[PDB]
Amino acid sequence: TKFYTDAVEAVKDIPNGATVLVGGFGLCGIPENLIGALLKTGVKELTAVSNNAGVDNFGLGLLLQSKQIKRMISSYVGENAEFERQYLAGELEVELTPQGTLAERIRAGGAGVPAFYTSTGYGTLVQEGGSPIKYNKDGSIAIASKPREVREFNGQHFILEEAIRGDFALVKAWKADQAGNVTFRKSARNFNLPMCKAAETTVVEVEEIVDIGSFAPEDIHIPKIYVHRLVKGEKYEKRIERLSVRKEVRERIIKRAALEFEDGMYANLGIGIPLLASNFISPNMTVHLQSENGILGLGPYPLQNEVDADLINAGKETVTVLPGASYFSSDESFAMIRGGHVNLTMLGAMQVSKYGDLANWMIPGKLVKGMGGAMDLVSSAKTKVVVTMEHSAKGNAHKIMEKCTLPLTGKQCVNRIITEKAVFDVDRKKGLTLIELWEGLTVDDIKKSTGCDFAVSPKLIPMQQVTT
Amino acid sequence: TKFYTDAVEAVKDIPNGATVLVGGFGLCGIPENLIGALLKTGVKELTAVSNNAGVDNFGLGLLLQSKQIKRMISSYVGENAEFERQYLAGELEVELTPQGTLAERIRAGGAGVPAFYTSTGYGTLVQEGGSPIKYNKDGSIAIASKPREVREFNGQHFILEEAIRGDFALVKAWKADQAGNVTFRKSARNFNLPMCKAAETTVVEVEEIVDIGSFAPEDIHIPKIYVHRLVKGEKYEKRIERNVRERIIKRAALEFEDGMYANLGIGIPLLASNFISPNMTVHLQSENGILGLGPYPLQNEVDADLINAGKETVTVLPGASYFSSDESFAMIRGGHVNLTMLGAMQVSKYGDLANWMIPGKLVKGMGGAMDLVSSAKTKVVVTMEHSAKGNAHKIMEKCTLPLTGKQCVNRIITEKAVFDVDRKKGLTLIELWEGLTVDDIKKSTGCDFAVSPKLIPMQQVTT
Amino acid sequence: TKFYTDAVEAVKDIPNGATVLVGGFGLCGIPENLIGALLKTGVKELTAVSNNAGVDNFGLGLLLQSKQIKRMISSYVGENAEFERQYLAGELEVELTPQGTLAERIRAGGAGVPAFYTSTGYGTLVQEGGSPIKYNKDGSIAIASKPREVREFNGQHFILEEAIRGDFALVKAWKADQAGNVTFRKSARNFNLPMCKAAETTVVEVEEIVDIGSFAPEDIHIPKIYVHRLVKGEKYEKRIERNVRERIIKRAALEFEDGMYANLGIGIPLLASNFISPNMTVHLQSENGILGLGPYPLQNEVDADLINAGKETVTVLPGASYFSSDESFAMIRGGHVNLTMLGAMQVSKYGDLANWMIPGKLVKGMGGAMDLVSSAKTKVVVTMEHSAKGNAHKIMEKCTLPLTGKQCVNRIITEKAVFDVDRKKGLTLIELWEGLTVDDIKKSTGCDFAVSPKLIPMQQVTT
Amino acid sequence: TKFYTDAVEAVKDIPNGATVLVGGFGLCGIPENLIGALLKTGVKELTAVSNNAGVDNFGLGLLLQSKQIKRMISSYVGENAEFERQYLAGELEVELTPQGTLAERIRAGGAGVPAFYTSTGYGTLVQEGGSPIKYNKDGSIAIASKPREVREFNGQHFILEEAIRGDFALVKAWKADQAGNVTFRKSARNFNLPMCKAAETTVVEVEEIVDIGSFAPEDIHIPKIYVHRLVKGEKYEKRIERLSVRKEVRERIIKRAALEFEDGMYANLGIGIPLLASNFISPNMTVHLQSENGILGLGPYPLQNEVDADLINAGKETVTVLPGASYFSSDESFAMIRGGHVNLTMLGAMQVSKYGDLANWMIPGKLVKGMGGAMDLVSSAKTKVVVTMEHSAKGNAHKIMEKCTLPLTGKQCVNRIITEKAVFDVDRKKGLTLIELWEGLTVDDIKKSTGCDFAVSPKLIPMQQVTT
Ligand SMILES: [K+]
Ligand SMILES: [K+]
Ligand SMILES: [K+]
Ligand SMILES: [K+]
Ligand SMILES: [K+]
Ligand SMILES: [K+]
Ligand SMILES: [K+]
Ligand SMILES: [K+]
Repeated sequence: TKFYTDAVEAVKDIPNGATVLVGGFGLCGIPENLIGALLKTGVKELTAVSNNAGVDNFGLGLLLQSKQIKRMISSYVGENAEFERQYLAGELEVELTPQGTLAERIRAGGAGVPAFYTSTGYGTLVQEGGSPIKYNKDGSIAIASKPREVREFNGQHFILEEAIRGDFALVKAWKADQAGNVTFRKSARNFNLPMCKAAETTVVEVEEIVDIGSFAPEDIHIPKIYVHRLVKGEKYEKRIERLSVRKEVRERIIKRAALEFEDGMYANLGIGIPLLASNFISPNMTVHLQSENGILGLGPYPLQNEVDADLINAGKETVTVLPGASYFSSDESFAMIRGGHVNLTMLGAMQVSKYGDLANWMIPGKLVKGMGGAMDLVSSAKTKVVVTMEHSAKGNAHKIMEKCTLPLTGKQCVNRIITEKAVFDVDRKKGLTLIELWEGLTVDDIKKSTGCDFAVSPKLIPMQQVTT
Repeated sequence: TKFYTDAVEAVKDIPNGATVLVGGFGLCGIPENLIGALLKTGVKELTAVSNNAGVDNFGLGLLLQSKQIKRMISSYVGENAEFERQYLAGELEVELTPQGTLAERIRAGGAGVPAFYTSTGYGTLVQEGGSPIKYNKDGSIAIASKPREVREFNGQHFILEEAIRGDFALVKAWKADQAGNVTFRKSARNFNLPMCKAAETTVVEVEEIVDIGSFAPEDIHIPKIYVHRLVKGEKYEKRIERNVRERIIKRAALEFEDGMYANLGIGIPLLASNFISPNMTVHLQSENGILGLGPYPLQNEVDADLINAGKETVTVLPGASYFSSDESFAMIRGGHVNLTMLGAMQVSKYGDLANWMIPGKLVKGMGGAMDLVSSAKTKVVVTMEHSAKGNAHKIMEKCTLPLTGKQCVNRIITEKAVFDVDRKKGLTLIELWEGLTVDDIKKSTGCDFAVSPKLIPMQQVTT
Repeated sequence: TKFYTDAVEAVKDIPNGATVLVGGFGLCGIPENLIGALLKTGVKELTAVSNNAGVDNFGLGLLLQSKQIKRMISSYVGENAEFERQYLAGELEVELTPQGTLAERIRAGGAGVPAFYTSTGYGTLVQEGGSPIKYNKDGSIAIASKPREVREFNGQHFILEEAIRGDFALVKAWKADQAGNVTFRKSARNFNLPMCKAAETTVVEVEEIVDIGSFAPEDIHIPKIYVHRLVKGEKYEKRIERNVRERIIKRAALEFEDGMYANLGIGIPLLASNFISPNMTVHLQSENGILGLGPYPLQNEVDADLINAGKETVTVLPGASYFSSDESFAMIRGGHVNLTMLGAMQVSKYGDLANWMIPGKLVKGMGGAMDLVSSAKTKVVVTMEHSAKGNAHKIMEKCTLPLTGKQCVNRIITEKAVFDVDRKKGLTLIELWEGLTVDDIKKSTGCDFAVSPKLIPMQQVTT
Repeated sequence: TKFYTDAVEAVKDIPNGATVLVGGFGLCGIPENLIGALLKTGVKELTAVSNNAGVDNFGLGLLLQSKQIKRMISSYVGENAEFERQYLAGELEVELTPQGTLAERIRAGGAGVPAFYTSTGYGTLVQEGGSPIKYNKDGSIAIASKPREVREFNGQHFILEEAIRGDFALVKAWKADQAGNVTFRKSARNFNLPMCKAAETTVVEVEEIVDIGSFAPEDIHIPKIYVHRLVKGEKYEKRIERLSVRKEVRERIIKRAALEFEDGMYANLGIGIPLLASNFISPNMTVHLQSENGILGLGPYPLQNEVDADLINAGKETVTVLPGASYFSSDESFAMIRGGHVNLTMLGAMQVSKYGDLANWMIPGKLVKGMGGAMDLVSSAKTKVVVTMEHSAKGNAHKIMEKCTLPLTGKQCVNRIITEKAVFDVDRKKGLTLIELWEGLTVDDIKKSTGCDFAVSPKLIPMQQVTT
């Protein structure tokens, strides 16, 4: 490891057009100083592999404002209006990439694996091609993503994804010892860790440089072999994007969703209703929440004094962890998710099809912020996928239908749908089975609000509500 | 995580014929209590996915002694007499898999990746198939290994390897907290960590159970989500398993550069590290999961959890790190090690290497050799006596012995010559031992070679 | 073979949604009676595997008019207005497949081969997938084509293509004997022959039923084992469907050599053959299954069974031969044609070729173009106007239009220059039109090129 | 096409070590003159791709006698003792290659297909590797064949086979016109036709050169484009290897096998019992016999005056064809066979396993003549495979057993077994079902003579015998 006292010296040789991996999940674990140094070098036309787009004037957003980015390879790019502006205007290319796939392709790029198979994205625009990479002024697609090959292994379809390697990686870490070994703090690890292994030149900025021997050898997150350039960050804002702090019909969906929890369960809860449901978990029930940004053991929102920019949930809100929690990298988080280790994935949806296809990441020409980890979260047949959503849309437009009309997040991946009117079990071959019916409504009422048929359980019961 | 007080209770339901992942590298990080428990359950016909075969009466060797293993899927199986006997007798199936490949296949198995590509094994028997997995009584072949598909990416050939999942994993770890999070000690991590993620039921034995909160969350090596069953092991044995050449060693010693990351094979390469100048910093990587190897320990510092890839007890230097086997081989396959220096039986004109299989009915396996030479980015230097016993050539047009890799060697150092190797141009003699002539080299080399116009007498480290 | 007297009876059991192979190239060798019978049965939602789309109200076009086709799997679909309308409107699925690939996939489908490799389509949209198979009402894409795997053999890239089998095949043939052996006439053989082997139920319509023994056993093109149902067609329409440039033609004419086998594309290459010396023997291969193309026929010699690849009625010369489409493309893919000369929209520096798709929502298909340039052994010469309308470059660093093949062009002849193309070195200007200078060429060429030290004024055939 | 008046001039440039495709099936369609010319050139160390080994001093055998062949790629090499001598002595390398695979690999080598999949050989030493290519003096294996990759398509396993191309092809044909177009006579076509397309230089010898226009364009078997060198053969012996001519317990198996025929059936009958069974076909029943050397419509053995060396069956016996017969090449014959167009394949076997594995091509260190087309003939799930064999071996050693002990011809490919004691239907999952029992024997008698269990049909009947 070569140590630098000036961030600009560490990045002055990045060529225009370089592919640069940039660490961070939201504004958590972003290489603020290295990004600031790129602003000064003015290097242009970068292909930035960055999970997110920071926010308008922060993180990658700074490089978007300066128009230094030609293309982004990212999983979720919401909360950055300049990003959206450039994207929709055709000034910026964006490959929306499933978060787990992004993490695993980056890992592959550091691990000598040129390609690998994953079921994430199978049956979606990622596999099929046609995801917009570049738009035309008029909202038409100028460059569309290319299809990924599909191959069946063990009776299931997977798509072939290729390694991502960068010319440089700009990585944020917590401490480096004097030998260049590096550790990451809490959830700020995320993509920084695998990105440190996947670029010709890795540049790491750290908050503190400590003596060699400061780390237990077993607990060096990133061995020095991967750290080519190291700079101590001149300053850190650690901007908190979303401050969530606890004190000291939708409710119907939430209270029924809360009954999906079981003791000892590992769950990943999407923003909104699913997460709100966790609030009703029995104190006598232990549920471990997994956060795809690399945390196992999410706790409640922080009391004001527990707020920590390095600890946020997947919805980018400041959070806390419970005793016995663990942090891990993004590639590990998605290995955990794709490998079906999480027992329950509960998320909102725009549409669900009769056999369980899910649409919850894109509305053509309206909502184009990426799928985040959604495609990975529903990719495992081992993980129960529960969709929680209002039964119908605007004009009582159907949301549960024969076939989704919006881009799919996954095919035949939903196992249960909970709405304010019904709970349906979903079978990928037999379809829907109404198993709970809100009191007051009739099976015929559900028929009227559902765009496909469904079997009625012979043991159909009144819809349950958590008692807490 | 479900805690158990009796190891047998934790493994009593393993089915006969189950595929069981068993952690450990050599005798380092082996689940000795879980293995002892299988001896009690008597489960049979196991397909043991285990990097090595323990030793005769220890580690996996206990299950071979009790004939509870039908097949081993391993990378190196030396140092086990009963294993040899059963394999030669046709009583045991042995499927050799490169060590990095084994690690990555297991990791894939817990990561939702059914298959992936690797350079490791391309151009060898791993890709070709055909290795004797099982013999019949008459010594004929009963089962041969299967080939792997080949596909090119960015100009290079890779082979497709598939995920390994087991029905069970028997994992050894250091500590578990009361929530079931687990950590591994020193180099005992190796395969235990990825194996914990790749089986339907993971059973972990630990040396100590600690309070929740004992670990920094950042430093939990295996989060509890992967730990299904946990037992504190009842007994831990801490078993410890363990001039021509001089000229080669002293020339090999000159391959080191300051700040270099190197992986040195057993034998001459490792001996060469003894000549590194105290003024030069070289970080030695060990494929079983260590970066920063130091000298052998004084006897009172021997630590069963810290061995090098040759299973020798070792020490580490300041700033060393430990990591799992899948990470170690991601490090190696990714070209992060600058120099891989190893011995060889033969090297071909364009750099094919044969260094893992001496013909004979017995197999020991390739260990990490195929991975170590798999990257175009890592300089591979072979250090070997120039010619074989009898004087047959070791450097030739094409190897006749099983390949470890194709066009993977960049330099050959013998006691007679140093050759640079180029996969397209072949050999260039760049150094020549005093007293020998280019013609002497020609006579003892089985292929042509260019003579560098800057050919110098062979160098020798001053240390 | 079961004989039928009513075509409807022979096809009444085709299931809705069936995949039906339909013979014919253009209107040559189409099962017009079987198609007329499907109009009567009303079977719907067919996946028609048909090289072409007939014309508006004939051949496959009848089934498009009646909306009985859900998807076409074809290689070229021009000259059909209703096809265009349905495709653009999103009422029809169109899956373009290279013509040689279509033939080989069908042959595989009857030969027990589930998949095989071909150079054809490597590096194009065929390999990449992404072509619009079906549009939605708003003009957005409903279905896109799937990619094909790529694998290297002996240094070259190929793609994996899978067998095509149908539930039924509607085959047109010339004669059947009373045993059900069948023969095909002239170029009407094309896809009929392999399609007869690739469906669960083959239905063949013939022009004449002859006595057993009418054929020499050696000369039965399709043995009866492949003919499940046979009907004599009731009606056969014998429908017949059908200076800058001069300088290019006269220079292209100089690419011919005595004894050469060439395949000449529609347009300039074919026109160049008019300048072949009566003293030179050139055998023109037609991809629809002919070797030995002759001049266009006088009107009273027009024969609906004999057309060239551009669907022009043609004649053949003495010693000509006919063969099926799978054989024709085995001939082409195998490099047996010495010269393939065709037009192009763009050619890249190292010889990538774009010549089959003009962007626009409409698709016509690649026909046999991708196969024709698929062999390293066949010399591929592009004859094209040097620059595009507007003066944009046609020869450039990289094509911007869809590729027909990568690094497949060996020579480019324009009205300004002749370039040799090498896939590694790029372009070499070897001939230069009178009055133009190397700088004029540089200004109208989008990439650099070497200038041959033997550059001569551009040659022109004397004929 | 370049015409030569001297065969030696046509082949004088074949280099030592060349791979030479040599046409012919048995002594039918062999390039006698070109082989004679190679004897004079003395070219050595050839890799001869030749379906068979001719006979001791004829066909390829001439080149084996002269020791000009280093390796043979062949499907059946019986009837040549010098061949066997060299093979067993380690003086000759031999890749035993399934006949259909050989034909299809040669076709691929001429058709631009580098590799393709086939189920022929799946589950055998061809797929697994280990077929002896070169022996050691002591009968041990010195060079073993390498495995072929396996891949599943549409629920079935196939193995990847690569194209075969030669430096030269020595092809025998019937006539050539003056332009070089070529035709083949009767069954002498076989491998000559595809071999003509799969070599850098094709050399064809013909019996007669005729005028251009002699052939109907539609009936040119091999267009001139494939014929690089053409010589009119100086002389032709057309040696008949096996003269079979008709005049003017085993019988039990034969008479029961004869009941497997159905009207309109296409069948391929192996040598011995199956072929003898065809003799009992009802004159009122039309059965089309397919010959894998390229004939459809086999008839009886020839009357003496009908004997024709160009027309032999797969067992190399002189034969006749019935009206409406057709001839075709070896690659087409095996496309017909592998594509399941033949309805019934009936052949002898050494062993059959409980689930239908068949062993009928090799006895290690005893019978090593190759599989001929056996592996292809049982490769199609569409073709009914009926094994006809004596129930038990020598010491009442079992032939029908749990698992074959001899090298397999195919796995789970047999559908019915007919012996002199029983008829078993075979199901690849449920095993054997005794459906006919010879009178006099009891189910227990069968149990004693069968090495595996079997269900007894509830409708078990006395074994039938054809009444003719
Ligand atoms: K699921
Ligand atoms: K799914
Ligand atoms: K290297
Ligand atoms: K290599
Ligand atoms: K070419
Ligand atoms: K090419
Ligand atoms: K069968
Ligand atoms: K089978």
